[PDB]
Amino acid sequence: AIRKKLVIVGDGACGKTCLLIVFSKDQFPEVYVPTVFENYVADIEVDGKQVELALWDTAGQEDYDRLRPLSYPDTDVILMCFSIDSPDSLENIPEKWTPEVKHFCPNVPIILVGNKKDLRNDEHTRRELAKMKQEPVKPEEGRDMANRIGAFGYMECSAKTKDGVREVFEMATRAALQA
Amino acid sequence: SMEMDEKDFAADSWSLAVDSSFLQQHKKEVMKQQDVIYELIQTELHHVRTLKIMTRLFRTGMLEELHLEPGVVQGLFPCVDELSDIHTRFLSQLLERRRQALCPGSTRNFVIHRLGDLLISQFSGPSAEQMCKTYSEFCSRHSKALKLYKELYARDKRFQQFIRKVTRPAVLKRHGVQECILLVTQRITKYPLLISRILQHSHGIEEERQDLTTALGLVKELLSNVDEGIYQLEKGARLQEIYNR
Ligand SMILES: O=C1CC=C(OC(F)F)C=N1
Repeated sequence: AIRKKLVIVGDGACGKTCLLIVFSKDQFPEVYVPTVFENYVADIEVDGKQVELALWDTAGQEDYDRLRPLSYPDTDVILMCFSIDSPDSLENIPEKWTPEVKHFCPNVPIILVGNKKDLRNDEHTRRELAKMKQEPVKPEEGRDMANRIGAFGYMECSAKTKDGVREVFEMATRAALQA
Repeated sequence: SMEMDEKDFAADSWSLAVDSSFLQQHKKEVMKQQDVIYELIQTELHHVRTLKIMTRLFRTGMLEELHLEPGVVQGLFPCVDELSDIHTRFLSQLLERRRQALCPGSTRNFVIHRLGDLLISQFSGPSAEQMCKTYSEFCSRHSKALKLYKELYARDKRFQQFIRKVTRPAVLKRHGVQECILLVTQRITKYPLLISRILQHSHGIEEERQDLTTALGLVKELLSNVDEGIYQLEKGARLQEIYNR
């Protein structure tokens, strides 16, 4: 197997930690959801290629501009997360996270991932957002931002239901394999 | 890690570690607080263990089996002895607090009601100055350690055979040289996330909510200080490139 490195980035509310936890365990924990993610080395076989995908999180590093880039060296694929119940997390993707990722990871494929896709049809979520003249991120709005920032592709998932989770990581493996 | 502590922290949560009949006697809010306290200790046990792989398995193994130039092993594993001391002492204090709290006749049923004071002591005074000084030095030597590792693995045959040999067992899957280095750098930024969630379930005793609030502010100041003390060192750097930063 070949060794590939993945790093997930995005605002604190983007759900990056939950996504890494649910994929590494193949489960949304029934008893306790961990606060933090240490690291993990996933055994993945995509399109007949066997890969060891090392997973890394940047949660906790958001306010530390000199500690944070120490997670980037030799990254092969970047997952750039935002939350579908948070239009403000999407607006931060182009002029905050994108310039940083392109500088420390030049020529590294970026996959823009819309998380919490199950909250797009949630009534409590729609009621709360409507109070600040807002609504859940639309499918076309995610594609457009991914297109605009030069992302390799755009995907959606729900850490809660597991839907779309395996596909994101298999596609990241494929992106990490390309030259 | 030692078998005793591994078994005590083998469960995914505190609610699964204690006996069902003990768990049943507590309120939901207590269980929630104890699950986050358990995770902080369980991850501290893992952090110390990461540092023992670096000092005993990697560093000492290279000294006793390889012929490396003086200052190479130090360059690969900066501050590992100081870091191990800081975290083994902190883990000692956390584990003693759980031990004191055990019910008679039990090696697993406990409730930690006073974590705040221990956290204020760890992140204040001389021990805080030592953590700040040690991580400012470690994180500034992080990129140099990775580049030096990569250079050695690709050019030295016995170093490559050594790495492949000591990293072959399954329990070392996520613990290679570079993985240990990033694990250690990421550790400090995990503390405010764990402490804030503990504080979220520690409103029952006002003195405890206050101590946890103080501890959170202390951790953030330590982090802000470490972050301002970082400048990546580079093998064979020129003075001109440094003063034109
Ligand atoms: O064996 C696995 C582990 C994780 C997967 O992701 C799923 F949790 F979403 C799929 N198969």
